[PDB]
Amino acid sequence: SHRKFSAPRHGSLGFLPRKRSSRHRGKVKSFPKDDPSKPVHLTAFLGYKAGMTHIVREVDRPGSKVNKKEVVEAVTIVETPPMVVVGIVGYVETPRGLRTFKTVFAEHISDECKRRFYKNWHKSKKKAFTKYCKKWQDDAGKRQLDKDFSSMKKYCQVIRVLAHTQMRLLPLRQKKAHLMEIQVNGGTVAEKLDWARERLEQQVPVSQVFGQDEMIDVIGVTKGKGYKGVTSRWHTKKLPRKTHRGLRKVACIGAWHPARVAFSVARAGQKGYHHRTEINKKIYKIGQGYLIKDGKLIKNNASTDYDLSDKSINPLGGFVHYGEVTNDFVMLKGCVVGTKKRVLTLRKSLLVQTKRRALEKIDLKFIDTTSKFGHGRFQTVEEKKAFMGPLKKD
Amino acid sequence: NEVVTREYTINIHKRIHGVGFKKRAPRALKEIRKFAMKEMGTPDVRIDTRLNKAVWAKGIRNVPYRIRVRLSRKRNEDEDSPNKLYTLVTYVPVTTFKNLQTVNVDE
Amino acid sequence: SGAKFRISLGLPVGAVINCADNTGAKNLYIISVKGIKGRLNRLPAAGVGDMVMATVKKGKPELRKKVHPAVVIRQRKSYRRKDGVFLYFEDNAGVIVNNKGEMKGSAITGPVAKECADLWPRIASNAGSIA
Amino acid sequence: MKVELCSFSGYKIYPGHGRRYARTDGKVFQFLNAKCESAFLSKRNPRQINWTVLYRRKHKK
RNA sequence: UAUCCGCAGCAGGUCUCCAAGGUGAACAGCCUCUGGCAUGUUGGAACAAUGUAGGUAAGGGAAGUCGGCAAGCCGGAUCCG
RNA sequence: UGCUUCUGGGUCGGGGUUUCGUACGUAGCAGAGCAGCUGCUGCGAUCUAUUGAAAGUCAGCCCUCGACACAAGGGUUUGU
Ligand SMILES: [Mg+2]
Ligand SMILES: [Mg+2]
Ligand SMILES: [Mg+2]
Ligand SMILES: [Mg+2]
Ligand SMILES: [Mg+2]
Ligand SMILES: [Mg+2]
Ligand SMILES: [Mg+2]
Ligand SMILES: [Mg+2]
Ligand SMILES: [Mg+2]
Ligand SMILES: [Mg+2]
Ligand SMILES: [Mg+2]
Ligand SMILES: [Mg+2]
Repeated sequence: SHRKFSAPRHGSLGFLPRKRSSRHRGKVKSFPKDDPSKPVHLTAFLGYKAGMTHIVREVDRPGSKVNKKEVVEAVTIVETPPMVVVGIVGYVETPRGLRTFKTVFAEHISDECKRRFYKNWHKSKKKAFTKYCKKWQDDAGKRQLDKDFSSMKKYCQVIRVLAHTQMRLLPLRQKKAHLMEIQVNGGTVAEKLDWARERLEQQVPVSQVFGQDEMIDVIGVTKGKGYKGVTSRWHTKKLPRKTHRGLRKVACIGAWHPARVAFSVARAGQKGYHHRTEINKKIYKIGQGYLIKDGKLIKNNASTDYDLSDKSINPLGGFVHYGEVTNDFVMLKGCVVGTKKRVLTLRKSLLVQTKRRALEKIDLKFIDTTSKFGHGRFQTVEEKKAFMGPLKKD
Repeated sequence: NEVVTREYTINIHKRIHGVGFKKRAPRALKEIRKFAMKEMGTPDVRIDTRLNKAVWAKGIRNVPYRIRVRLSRKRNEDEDSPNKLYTLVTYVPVTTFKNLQTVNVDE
Repeated sequence: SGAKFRISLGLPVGAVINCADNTGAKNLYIISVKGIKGRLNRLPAAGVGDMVMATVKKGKPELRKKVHPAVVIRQRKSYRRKDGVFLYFEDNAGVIVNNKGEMKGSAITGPVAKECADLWPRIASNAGSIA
Repeated sequence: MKVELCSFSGYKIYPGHGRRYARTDGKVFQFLNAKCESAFLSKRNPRQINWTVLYRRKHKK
């Protein structure tokens, strides 16, 4: 007989293979589509999650209850040093899909990227690309190289540049860099190839990829949570207290006559550490890193034009479990996937965005930098000491 | 070079944080032995009864947060034993664990 | 014009709240909350500024044993104003109105939440204090 | 944004933190955190608790 | 809780004597001395799900359920009543 | 994920942060009062000063560039 009282499904079947990700960093499943009209540029970049923070701004949307009021909005900090480019890959489109035509690497590759090529760097003799790098200083090697470039120019359709992160500019424990392919979008294949090969082997910052007050997509792996039951992986209702053989279960696993149990019935297993992507995450700020000039270290990242203090983005005691954000960073709205210290892919929006909340201009008024390692009361150490006075230890 | 005595302070709070009440002192001894065999390169570590009493002084679930110990690596007297060197671990009663570096105490 | 945002609602069906007016009632017993679509095994609950159906459990006889429309004035559950503050009152209290927002009494004892005062202009006029 | 003072400890409350508590007789208070909240609800005099500002100012510390 | 009966070194059963200190109305419960013992037919490493035995939960307060089942509230003494 | 660019991680120590709430001792003509000796000496819960003090703080917090030792090792396989 039928289910007497209807009720919607628990969970979504669109994320069904609810298994551990085969990858640690998110892979861009689809890059933004190309058009030759726009100038050439990049479409994705890679950062690291640091922590979350308060923000105070003034809303500007007519007809709202909070028009020209001031609201607080949680934000996510993604520390993001400039990448460095090490290679170019061309793709040719086929009736069977899209296959790699040819790959060209740079003359000099840092040990940061070399570490990615070994699963035991301590024991290795570090021979990656040692015989390849001689193709660059040889006349025959370089003429074969430009033959490769011309072949890519006249046979390939989409161009992806290889870039890796700089792990020595981060407080993280690992020294093995992250390597990625980023699609070059813009003009024709010749222009894209010239652009990629004229800044091959050098650095690319974040402000050249993403602009302030823009809505992007975030890709990454969620937090792992181990083996979990149906009542927490699928959020089914708990059974009453009187149940004999356990109450954190789902009672009916299926009807009789379909003599199997379907793919759609909630079962216990791995929760979290899945690969996810979230769309429409808006950028409030692109802050530069600590820099040096005249022997004085300028650091006032979190300084707004309504505050005029010299506090940096780092709260007192640093970001918990992560460290200190000394180089460039971006500030997205809300929460992103993944835990602290997690690598995190950022990409341009796919769909065109013409809507009011997509075209609001963001002007910040206050950035809270109280200690997150407990209930913090003071924004800066100077403020703390001025309020408290001299201590015994002083 | 081989026969040598040094002294350290051990953060038992850190090394046994998170364990059950009835297993704290035994794991305190296990962690002390592991620390001794990691510092002095020998698998044979023996602990004085005075140090055992010091670790067990406050009971089974309340253990001192830090202990000052002396590690003495010395050659094994019983020649037929496979191990050439052993490490005696002794208790050092202190008043404050402040600014106490590891000290190369000499003979 | 501007609509009310979502708030941390904390008054399910069956909640008994105080009556902050001079109509003669002393308790409201919430029987249902207007505007609720519902879900399986999901108690319809009301936040501040919401209009509910209630009944009087203690009060003068002529206004007992029947259903009255009411508006929730204060709640003990702390709710988040979009300014970033979390506000909660000492008691859960409401007033009895008609179907179109006119209040049956003439004065309100105690403060009135800003959301309710904005949504119901007749409640705000008789509200002595606010927020 | 304006910065307001904790009704119990006298500390300085920033926009994101704290809670605000209105009584039946009006007289809205604001509290920095749940420690101050619980002390206020338990009806303790701030002049007697060492870590607040009223105590420090009345003892000239 | 191993010399008896129960197929067994079986959480069952099997008639009596003696009986310290403190708290406390008390041979109640809790801590100790005389006397006894080695955790009850094994140990080591971790701390997933589901369990068994305990706890705590904002706002509401039986709306749950056949049914307040279960848990929770109350608790001693003195003075009123 | 890490495992010699005098570099590295590791331990300990030191700062930052943060939790609770003002330590022991000493001094007080502060202290309901009581005892003794002719104002002093004793008992006395509590209070005041030293004292936002003392204690804890990554084991899954943040920086150290202080001290100490250690790290160029071991084993099993893989051929176009
Ligand atoms: Mg149906
Ligand atoms: Mg049963
Ligand atoms: Mg925190
Ligand atoms: Mg139902
Ligand atoms: Mg046992
Ligand atoms: Mg045993
Ligand atoms: Mg036995
Ligand atoms: Mg509750
Ligand atoms: Mg409650
Ligand atoms: Mg019923
Ligand atoms: Mg029912
Ligand atoms: Mg019962």
